[PDB]
This record gives sequence, C-alpha cells and structure tokens, in this order.
Amino acid sequence: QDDVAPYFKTEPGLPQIHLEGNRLVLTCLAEGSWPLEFKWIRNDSELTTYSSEYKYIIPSLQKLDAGFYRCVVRNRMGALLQRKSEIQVAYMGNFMDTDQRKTVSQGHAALLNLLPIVSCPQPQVTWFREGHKIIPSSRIAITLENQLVILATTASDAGAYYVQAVNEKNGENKTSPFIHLSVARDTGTHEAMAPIIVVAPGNRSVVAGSSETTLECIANARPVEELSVHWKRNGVRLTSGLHSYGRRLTITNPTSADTGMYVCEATLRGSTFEPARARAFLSIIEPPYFTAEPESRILGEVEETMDIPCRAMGVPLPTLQWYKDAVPLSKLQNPRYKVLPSGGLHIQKLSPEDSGIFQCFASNEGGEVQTHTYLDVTN
Amino acid sequence: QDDVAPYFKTEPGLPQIHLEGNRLVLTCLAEGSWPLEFKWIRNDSELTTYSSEYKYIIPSLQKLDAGFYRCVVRNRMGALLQRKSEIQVAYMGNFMDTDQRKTVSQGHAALLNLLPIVSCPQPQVTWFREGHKIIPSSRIAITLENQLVILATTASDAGAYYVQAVNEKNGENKTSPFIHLSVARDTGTHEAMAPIIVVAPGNRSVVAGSSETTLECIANARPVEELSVHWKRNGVRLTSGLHSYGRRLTITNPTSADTGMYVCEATLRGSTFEPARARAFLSIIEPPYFTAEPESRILGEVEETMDIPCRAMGVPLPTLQWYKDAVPLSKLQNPRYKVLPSGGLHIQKLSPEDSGIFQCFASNEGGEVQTHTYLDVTN
Ligand SMILES: *[C@@H]1O[C@H](CO)[C@@H](O[C@@H]2O[C@H](CO)[C@@H](O)[C@H](O)[C@H]2NC(C)=O)[C@H](O)[C@H]1NC(C)=O
Ligand SMILES: *[C@@H]1O[C@H](CO)[C@@H](O[C@@H]2O[C@H](CO)[C@@H](O)[C@H](O)[C@H]2NC(C)=O)[C@H](O)[C@H]1NC(C)=O
Ligand SMILES: *[C@@H]1O[C@H](CO)[C@@H](O[C@@H]2O[C@H](CO)[C@@H](O)[C@H](O)[C@H]2NC(C)=O)[C@H](O)[C@H]1NC(C)=O
Ligand SMILES: *[C@@H]1O[C@H](CO)[C@@H](O[C@@H]2O[C@H](CO)[C@@H](O)[C@H](O)[C@H]2NC(C)=O)[C@H](O)[C@H]1NC(C)=O
Ligand SMILES: [Cs+]
Ligand SMILES: [Cs+]
Repeated sequence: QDDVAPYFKTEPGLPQIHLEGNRLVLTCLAEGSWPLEFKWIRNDSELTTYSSEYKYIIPSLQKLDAGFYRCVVRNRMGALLQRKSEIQVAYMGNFMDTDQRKTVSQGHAALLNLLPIVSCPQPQVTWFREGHKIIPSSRIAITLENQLVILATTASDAGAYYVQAVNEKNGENKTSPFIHLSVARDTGTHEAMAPIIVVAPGNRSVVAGSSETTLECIANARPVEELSVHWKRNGVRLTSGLHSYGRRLTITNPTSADTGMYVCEATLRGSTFEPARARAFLSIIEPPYFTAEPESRILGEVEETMDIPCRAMGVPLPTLQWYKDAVPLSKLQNPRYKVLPSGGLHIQKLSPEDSGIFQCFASNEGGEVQTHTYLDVTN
Repeated sequence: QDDVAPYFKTEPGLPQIHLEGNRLVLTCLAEGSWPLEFKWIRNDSELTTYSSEYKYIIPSLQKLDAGFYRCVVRNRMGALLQRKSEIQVAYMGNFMDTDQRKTVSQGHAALLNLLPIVSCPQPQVTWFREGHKIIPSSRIAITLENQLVILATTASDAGAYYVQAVNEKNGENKTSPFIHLSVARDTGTHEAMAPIIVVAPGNRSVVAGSSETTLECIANARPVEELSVHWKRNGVRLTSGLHSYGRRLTITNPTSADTGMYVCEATLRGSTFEPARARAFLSIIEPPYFTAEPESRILGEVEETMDIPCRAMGVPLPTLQWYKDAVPLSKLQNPRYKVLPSGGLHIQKLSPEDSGIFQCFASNEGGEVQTHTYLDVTN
C-alpha cells in the first residue's frame, strides 16, 4: 500500500548493562510505505541525519557512549518516535593517589568514607587493615554506601585502613590508598556512653514490583555488647526482615501497604539510658499506564472538530507530553492544538496539514509509556 | 564467623543475547566463611576446577560458547548451586550455494520455503523477484516461518525468487540464491476453486505473562478476491485481533481464559462452496513457584528424624529434584534420604555426615526455581 504510516514491528528491549570495548548494535525495526527513513537521537540530541539505514553501530563502547538512545522513522505520511533505550556502560575509575588521616576520640564511632572513585555500577567493597579482611560484627559495620563504621573505638583500632573495590559487571578491581585512623584519649570521664545514631536511615522510594528494599540504621554506644538496634512501625517493634545485627531492615515485595514511616530504635539493654531514634519514610512509585488511548487510525473531514484521547494513571500522577510527527507541540506553537486537562488533544477546525502522526507520552519517576495515532484529513 | 554457610549476595540476571566477538564476564557473587571456592559448569559439564576465582571470562564470544552456565560455591560447611544462566549468542550462517527449482499448476498455491540457513535468532526475511520487494497482499502471504505463499498462481508469477535475510541482533544480512518457480497449465477444466487450507495453524503454548501470541492460517481459492479467512472460538466468529487479511489472529496478554481450541475458516463469499477449516489449540504455561519452603538453617540432633519441606505449584505440575552439597540425591544413593510424594525430603535417623546444604529445584517447561537450607547436626 501507498498509505501505510510508519509503525514499529518490535519494541526495543529492557535496559542492559554493556562493557567497555564491546560492540553495540542498535536497530530501528519499523515498517511502512517507502521511502522510509530513520535517524538516531542520543540524549535529545541528533546523532545522525535521515537515511535508509536503520542500524546504529558502535564498534567499541566507551564510557562517553552511555546515554539514552532512540530512533525516529519517517515516510511521507508522518514521523514516529521510538521508545527510549537506556544504554549503561560498566566502568571503574581510579582512587585519588593520596593517603588520608582521621582522628577519633576513644569510645566514639569512627566513620571511614570509601575513597572517591567513579564506578558504574557501584563497586563491591572489602575493607582491610594490614592484609586482614574486616568482617561485619556487633562492633563493626559496613553501610550500604560502603562506608566502614567502627563502633566504640579503642586504641587497638588505630592503624592504616584500605579497600579493595570490585566492579562486579566488568570484573575490574582497584585497591585504594590508606586512611590512617588515630584514636585519641576519651573525652571527659565516662565509662558507659548512651546510644547515639551515627548513620541515620534515609527516605526510600522504590518502584512497584521491585523484589526488595533495605533501610539501614547504625548506632554507637558503650559497652557495645549491650547495644540493641530495633525497628518499629506504627509504634510497634518489627520482628521479621532484620539483618546485620538488627541494623538492616529489608522489606520484600513492597506494596503501598508498606509505605509510610519506619523508626529505628537503639537501646543499651538493662540500662537507664534513653533510646536513640531516627525516622525513615518509604514511598512506592507506580509506573504510568494508559486508561484511554486513541484508535490507531482516525479520519477527520476538513473544518470539523477532532478529539484525540490520552489519559494515564500512576503514582505520582504522570505528566503527558504530545508530539506531532516527532516534534513536541510546544515547538509547533499551533493555537489550534489544545491540550485538555484530563490529557486529551483537542483540534478545533481540522485542516489538511493536521494530517500526520500524533503521539502521546506519559511519564513519572518510575517509567514512560507511549501511544499514537495517524490522523487522516479528507477533502 | 567460622559457621557461615555459603550463600549468594546477588542472583544472576535475566537471559541476554550476546554478540560474537564480544567479551563476556560471568561472576559468582557468593559469601561465607573461608576458604571459599568456586567452580563453573556449562551444560551440566565441568568447565573449571575449584579455586578462589569467582569470575569466568570469555575474551571473545563464539557460537560454540552458547549454553547454560552456573557456578558452584563451596566451603567446609557445604556446596551451593547457583541458578542457571542462559547465554545465547547471535549468529547468522550462510545459505547453501545452489539454486532450486519448483513447478506448480496454475491456480494452486505456491509455497516457497526459506532456503536453509542457521541463525540465532531467526532472521527477518524480505522476499524479492527481479529486485522488486514482494509485499503481503490478499494474494501474497509471508508466514511466521518466513515462507512465501503465492495464492491462485498465474503464468505471471513464474520467475526467480530470492530472499534478503537480516539478523536483527547483530545486524548481519545475507542474500539467498534463487528459487526458479515455473507455473504449468491448469489441472483439468475448472474456473473457480474451492477454499483449501495450505498452511494450517499449529498448536501453540505460551508462558503466562507473555505480551502476545499469534496463530496463522492461509487458504487458497480462486477467485482469490472473494476469499475470506476468519477465526472462530466456541463455535462463534472472532472479531478482534485479526491481522494480515484475516490470516493472523493475535491474542494479547493470554491467560487461561484464552486456552483451548481455535478454528480458522476459509470461505468464498457468496459461493456455493463448503468452507475449509483447521483447528489449533492454545495452552498456557505457569512457571513454578514454591508453596512451602524450609527454613534457611535447621538444627537436628543425631539419631532423630528430620523433615525438609519443599512443595511447588505450576502448570504443568513442576518436578522436584533434590541435591545435597551440589550432588543430586540419585547419585548419592543414600537409602536414608527419602523423597516424599508431596515433594519434601525425609531423613529417618540423622547422622553427622547429613550436615550440609540441601537444595530443592522445581521445574517445568516454563521455568525453574530453587530453595535451600543448611542442615546442622549436633553431637
Ligand atoms: C546522557 O544523559 C544521561 C542522563 O543524565 C547522562 O548521565 C549522566 O552523566 C554524567 C556524566 O557525564 C553524570 O555526572 C550524571 O550523574 C549522569 N546522570 C544520570 C542520571 O545517569 C549521560 O552522561 C548523558 N550522555 C551524553 C553523551 O550526553
Ligand atoms: C523525608 O520524607 C519525609 C516524609 O514526607 C519528609 O517530611 C516532610 O517534610 C516537609 C518539609 O518541612 C514537611 O512540611 C512535611 O510535613 C513532612 N511530611 C510528612 C508526611 O511528615 C522529609 O522532609 C524528608 N526528608 C528528606 C531529607 O528527604
Ligand atoms: C548446551 O545446551 C544447549 C541446549 O540444548 C545447546 O543448544 C543446542 O545446540 C545445538 C547445536 O549444537 C542445536 O542443534 C540445538 O537446537 C540447541 N538446542 C537448544 C535448546 O538451544 C548448546 O549447543 C549446548 N552447548 C554446549 C557447548 O554443549
Ligand atoms: C494438538 O493439540 C491437540 C489438543 O490436545 C491434540 O489433540 C489430542 O490428540 C490426542 C492424540 O490422539 C488425542 O488422544 C486427544 O483426544 C486430543 N486432545 C484433545 C483435547 O482433543 C493434538 O494431537 C495436537 N497435535 C499436534 C500435531 O501437536
Ligand atoms: Cs493507539
Ligand atoms: Cs529457604
């Protein structure tokens, strides 16, 4: 047919992590009446001009190729945006070539930050001192951000600490320089030290359907053997999902029933001390989905009114953005194309140049969906 | 601790398709008390011996590297099988270097098979004759297996046909040699020809949650302009999901409500001819999931009875296979390890050598899941 508007035969696949040096083949698998042309876009910037080549090939990936890719397909009838593809590249930088020094007063917690290093994705970190692998315990913690936390420090904890960082996707590993931790005398004259939260749990947001999410709370106290960290929800202690000496709470398969405030509570068992508390809030993201889509093809007569419906649901409420032939409506500046509050597109007096592909995108923090129609105008 | 049995920190990811020549990095991301050792397996065959290296790296993938990979992790306490990883490699072979000949009698359908070619995944095929791209129409069909079907042949259809095959994953393309189709005179003396099904729909099975599934039915008749192909279910014609001149029925998001028999029906409109019919059956596969798992760690006293529960649901009913320290129970040939019909493992008189990792796999055609426990035996 001479009247087949462009459409995609296959949608691009889920985000995959790619290795430096590997070949990458992107493809624009579209059909339609010909001349059929394709161009590529990276980060809303034009990579290629229009031609009959539907492939975009990177012979050897480097880190600067990481980004969002999409093709546009066009024939005489209109232009259609492919849904975005997320191309991540696994890479591991270097540690800065310098030692660091840190001093803490006996009895306080020492928080040793993982030395600056750029890595995708974030590495797995093993902490060392004098070739001895440091294992989490009731007194030693390693945060979700790979920081080493030594609780209730003593003179024995002084020394030179370092990391082996491993990028699990490309296999590369790096050793950091030293952090020289010194431990000075106790502040004042106090044997026991009340619980104090040194790593507070953060606000957490997770996308619906995710397997797990983990909150973390680390407290200092002395004697550390009496220290108890526990998690409360709705004023009542939680009993399941606890890990790493009670410092990690993992919620599995989180739904909206698990949203809201969580409280971690640190106590010295049997003591007269007040507990230390910190609050964290858990939020669920519902990716967008359409509740009203237009027909694939619509015929209007010149001079009549046209309505193209598009409505989407999600948490948070999705924002809708319209395109005509792969140009956003804001750029076209067409006073006859009215966007309705519910989301639909209203066209007051159809004109022959209104013919083409209208495309609606709904997006929030947790995803993006698309629907489109070919508008045909007669006479 | 000296008593941490091996466990995985991260499960391997979903099946990805890899390109020839690309680097591949597999990783065995397990923790536990050390010495901790790892070995790799490809297609139930041992690739490497046990060592402290948790990575397996293929510098440059070739087709013969395609297969199922998994690591075993072991310390003194026991051995644990990683869940399998499916490594497919995109490849495209060559057509055989020979022309073919085919003769059909005028009015009959000509079924032109795509010339033998090994390819992963199956290529996208465009059929040609004299440089002219052949487009599907009411008289020309291209099956889901890339065969060209010319209905109600005429002398004009004689000529040399060929294909451009494109592997969409690695971008490679091949042109085939020619099929020389000849069209001989009509058989007998008949103007109209009743509908006959030349490509019958097949039994289809699909995994639950799949986006789409498509059935295909192609009929011959003359005059082809009067030919109508339609789909029936429960004795009543289906109205939605039809494609390619009614020859394709796509069921979107198939559930068990769509299982059973579908009928395609070919008629010559307004004619006295009987319809031609073919039946196809659609089946849904439910991947396995557990309905009863054992605790992560279990303590038995010597000489007592132990029960390790494992029960799974799925369509078809999953089969359960047990392992101890990554050795299947059938090999161990231990008369004290009894497998119950519901799935659980029964151990009559616990002995010290029963300590270790017991691992239960449930599988059917649509997936495989695993659960495990560390059995500790005292005294
Ligand atoms: C394309 O856009 C992505 C998304 O913003 C960019 O990713 C950022 O890259 C910079 C480094 O250049 C980092 O500092 C940011 O943290 C990254 N943000 C995210 C969300 O990933 C990417 O660099 C862009 N690529 C190009 C070529 O423009
Ligand atoms: C973490 O999330 C909580 C929960 O929303 C935030 O608390 C809100 O803070 C604003 C800012 O003053 C208040 O006006 C609201 O009353 C709070 N909402 C609720 C439901 O209590 C908090 O600000 C967030 N903090 C960070 C650092 O992200
Ligand atoms: C590993 O097992 C898979 C699964 O059977 C093998 O895949 C088969 O490969 C042969 C060619 O060698 C094909 O003829 C079959 O059709 C394939 N079957 C499937 C289900 O994919 C794979 O070849 C095996 N690889 C090794 C190295 O043993
Ligand atoms: C396609 O599926 C149908 C549906 O199950 C199969 O029909 C069965 O065939 C057996 C073999 O003689 C009969 O005993 C059963 O009565 C049939 N079942 C039903 C529900 O009708 C058919 O054999 C399959 N054919 C192919 C080629 O796969
Ligand atoms: Cs649509
Ligand atoms: Cs378990």
